[PDB]
Amino acid sequence: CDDPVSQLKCSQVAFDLDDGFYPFSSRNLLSHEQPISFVTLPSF
Amino acid sequence: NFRRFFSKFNVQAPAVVVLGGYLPIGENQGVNSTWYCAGQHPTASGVHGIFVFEIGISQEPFDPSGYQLYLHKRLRICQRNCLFNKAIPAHMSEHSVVGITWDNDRVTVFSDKIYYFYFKNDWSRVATKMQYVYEPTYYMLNVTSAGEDGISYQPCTANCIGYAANVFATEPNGHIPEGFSFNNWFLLSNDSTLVHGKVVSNQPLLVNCLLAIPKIYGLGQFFSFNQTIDGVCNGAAVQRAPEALRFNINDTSVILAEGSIVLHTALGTNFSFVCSYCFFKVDVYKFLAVLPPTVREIVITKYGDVYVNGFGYLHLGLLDAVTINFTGHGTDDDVSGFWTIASTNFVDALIEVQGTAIQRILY
Amino acid sequence: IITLTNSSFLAGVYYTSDSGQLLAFKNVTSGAVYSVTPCSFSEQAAYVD
Amino acid sequence: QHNFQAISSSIDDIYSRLDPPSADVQVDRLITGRLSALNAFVAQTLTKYT
Ligand SMILES: *[C@@H]1O[C@H](CO)[C@@H](O[C@@H]2O[C@H](CO)[C@@H](O[C@@H]3O[C@H](CO[C@H]4O[C@H](CO)[C@@H](O)[C@H](O[C@H]5O[C@H](CO)[C@@H](O)[C@H](O)[C@@H]5O)[C@@H]4O)[C@@H](O)[C@H](O[C@H]4O[C@H](CO)[C@@H](O)[C@H](O)[C@@H]4O[C@H]4O[C@H](CO)[C@@H](O)[C@H](O)[C@@H]4O)[C@@H]3O)[C@H](O)[C@H]2NC(C)=O)[C@H](O)[C@H]1NC(C)=O
Ligand SMILES: *[C@@H]1O[C@H](CO[C@@H]2O[C@@H](C)[C@@H](O)[C@@H](O)[C@@H]2O)[C@@H](O[C@@H]2O[C@H](CO)[C@@H](O[C@@H]3O[C@H](CO)[C@@H](O)[C@H](O)[C@@H]3O)[C@H](O)[C@H]2NC(C)=O)[C@H](O)[C@H]1NC(C)=O
Ligand SMILES: *[C@@H]1O[C@H](CO)[C@@H](O[C@@H]2O[C@H](CO)[C@@H](O[C@@H]3O[C@H](CO)[C@@H](O)[C@H](O)[C@@H]3O)[C@H](O)[C@H]2NC(C)=O)[C@H](O)[C@H]1NC(C)=O
Ligand SMILES: *[C@@H]1O[C@H](CO)[C@@H](O[C@@H]2O[C@H](CO)[C@@H](O[C@@H]3O[C@H](CO)[C@@H](O)[C@H](O)[C@@H]3O)[C@H](O)[C@H]2NC(C)=O)[C@H](O)[C@H]1NC(C)=O
Ligand SMILES: *[C@@H]1O[C@H](CO)[C@@H](O[C@@H]2O[C@H](CO)[C@@H](O[C@@H]3O[C@H](CO)[C@@H](O)[C@H](O)[C@@H]3O)[C@H](O)[C@H]2NC(C)=O)[C@H](O)[C@H]1NC(C)=O
Ligand SMILES: *[C@@H]1O[C@H](CO)[C@@H](O[C@@H]2O[C@H](CO)[C@@H](O)[C@H](O)[C@H]2NC(C)=O)[C@H](O)[C@H]1NC(C)=O
Ligand SMILES: *[C@@H]1O[C@H](CO[C@@H]2O[C@@H](C)[C@@H](O)[C@@H](O)[C@@H]2O)[C@@H](O)[C@H](O)[C@H]1NC(C)=O
Repeated sequence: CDDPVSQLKCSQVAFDLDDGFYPFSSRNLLSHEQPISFVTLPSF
Repeated sequence: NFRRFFSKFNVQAPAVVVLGGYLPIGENQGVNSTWYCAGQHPTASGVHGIFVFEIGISQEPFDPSGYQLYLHKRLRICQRNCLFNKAIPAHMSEHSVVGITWDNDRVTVFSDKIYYFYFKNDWSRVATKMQYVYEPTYYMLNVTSAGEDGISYQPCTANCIGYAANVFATEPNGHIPEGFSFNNWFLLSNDSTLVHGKVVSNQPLLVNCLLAIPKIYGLGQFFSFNQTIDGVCNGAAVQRAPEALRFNINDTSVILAEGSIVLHTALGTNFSFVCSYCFFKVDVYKFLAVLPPTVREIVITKYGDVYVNGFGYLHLGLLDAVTINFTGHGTDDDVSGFWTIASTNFVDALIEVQGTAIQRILY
Repeated sequence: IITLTNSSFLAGVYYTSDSGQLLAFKNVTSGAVYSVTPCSFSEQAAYVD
Repeated sequence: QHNFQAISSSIDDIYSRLDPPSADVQVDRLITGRLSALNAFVAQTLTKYT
């Protein structure tokens, strides 16, 4: 499960898939390293 | 001619608007007139404004401890004890109009700008040497071009107060009439503001009394959460105590004065509105909010709950009364209607919003 | 993803749809609103042969 | 909107409030709830299609 076609096959559980439209998730960033964002109201 | 006079009320060219307050009554329409073209030295009482050489304005008891006014052509506002004793330019076009109005400890002047002053006084007595006004009057401006041209002013009856889009004639049962714009009647929330949808919410939209106060005039008033609010009701009044009272204004400069909003709790503690970033001075300081660049609505309700622009910034103990001190407007776009105060009671209402503003309501 | 957006919502401090999900929030100090979007979006793969 | 008897309907909120072991139990409540709500939607569309 590395190839996007193989990723789709591993999304289901089957070595072959029927012709059709299969839901898919847009390829997110491979390296997460996600910055942290924090927003709250000003305090006294 | 009043083309120049109403152009001092800075209004956009293609906009038709409604004027309210102690304006010049006029020389020929209605009864009005009383234009003292000659130096007859008229003597009338109960006057709340004058328009246009000698002018003397004083309290009816003529208190030596009260400040009287004397304008001659120099100006002296003095008791025996002088506050202002100086000279002021007095040059104008023959068609230019200069007036002074006093009410609710406030003074408005029309010397090339809509000047506003706070001055505790009682100025019904007047002698002069050109007309008087005792009661508020109303005009319409069919402005079509900037400057003097295209203003096309006319006088009108009180019904024109319903022409302004930010005020309405309250129905006898307290319901807001259908078709109201709800231009700045944000739905109240302590949390996220709905963008688009419909909510059945308990909101203070059951209005008991609406005060359409002209923009050029401030307001110094005492409202109580146990008596019906005073003032001229715009529509059908409801003799009910306010559960909430909702202040709809144009610009933030009305509130920036210290002590503009004073909240009195059942304990008797006073919260004074302070800005520098708005706090409530307790007499300690309680932080209210970093005030948004455009304050359009302040709704204050008993149960200790103050909202700015429809957000739950601060919650307090059960209030019982409020005192105001609103300070006119910026004198750069006024009297395009009125800034209003609505006494309201909470009600379960179906509210539809798109964008962020109410568009239609159903009790 | 937080992107500065070009609307001018005057009321509230942050905004949610009728389903209670955060859509945008306002920077109170500046009055600018920022929209919040998912990091990834759904897609449909056409799988033939 | 519905938190199906979980701590909250925001799944990232659950993982912040709870430790990973108990969070898995809590998020599984809404996974079951959303899956059943998703199955109900499908079951009624297939009825429309028929
Ligand atoms: C942001 O947060 C703030 C703070 O959290 C919220 O402020 C809240 O605002 C709501 C109104 O929107 C307040 O609800 C009101 O509470 C009143 C308190 O009354 C007290 O005395 C009565 C005596 O009867 C007690 O019953 C109350 O105790 C509770 O009683 C029952 C028990 O379940 C509850 O259901 C009540 O809600 C009370 O909480 C209190 O001790 C309350 O009187 C008032 O009730 C009126 O409205 C309801 C409909 O909601 C009517 O059914 C009821 O009959 C009342 O209407 C009558 O009111 C007077 C009473 O004499 C009559 O003379 C009238 O003619 C009329 O018939 C209402 O429930 C709430 O208290 C308040 N919270 C705090 C902490 O102060 C903000 O809402 C929130 N922002 C938003 C957008 O929600
Ligand atoms: C408020 O002002 C608008 C704008 O027009 C301005 O004010 C008028 C009183 C005139 O002084 C105009 O010279 C000035 O630009 C008024 O709209 C215009 O009204 C006039 C008459 O009041 C219209 O002229 C007539 O209109 C009728 C019906 O439309 C025609 O059948 C006639 O043939 C003739 O054209 C004019 O069309 C109309 N529109 C424009 C662009 O001028 C408006 O009436 C006035 N009053 C109110 C209450 O809004
Ligand atoms: C309602 O609002 C008015 C307008 O703000 C309040 O009057 C203001 O009162 C303050 C307090 O004294 C005045 O400040 C003083 O100004 C003089 C200059 O005249 C200065 O020498 C003093 O050191 C002090 O700073 C302020 O000038 C005055 N406003 C005006 C326009 O004169 C009034 O007190 C408020 N009433 C209530 C009940 O809150
Ligand atoms: C008070 O209400 C008025 C309208 O009811 C608004 O203020 C005024 O709004 C007009 C319309 O924008 C401004 O006039 C024009 O602005 C445009 C902006 O592009 C400019 O190109 C024109 O030359 C003309 O100036 C007017 O300046 C403005 N008045 C001000 C800023 O004092 C507004 O809703 C309220 N005013 C404030 C200050 O919140
Ligand atoms: C929300 O809006 C506010 C208001 O604009 C933002 O605050 C602003 O933050 C920047 C960066 O911190 C400030 O820039 C200044 O640069 C000088 C140059 O060296 C530096 O000396 C200052 O210390 C400061 O960094 C800017 O002045 C400030 N605006 C203010 C104070 O009005 C804020 O970043 C925005 N975003 C949030 C709160 O997430
Ligand atoms: C809190 O404010 C109230 C006003 O509601 C003050 O009580 C009034 O103060 C004025 C001051 O000139 C008196 O003339 C009134 O007689 C007082 N009573 C009423 C019912 O208006 C009160 O003194 C203030 N207290 C504090 C600690 O600031
Ligand atoms: C508060 O009001 C109580 C009820 O009396 C009426 O209340 C409202 C509905 C108005 O109609 C008001 O004019 C009436 O007096 C009184 O019993 C109570 O004494 C009042 N308390 C205070 C401190 O004013």
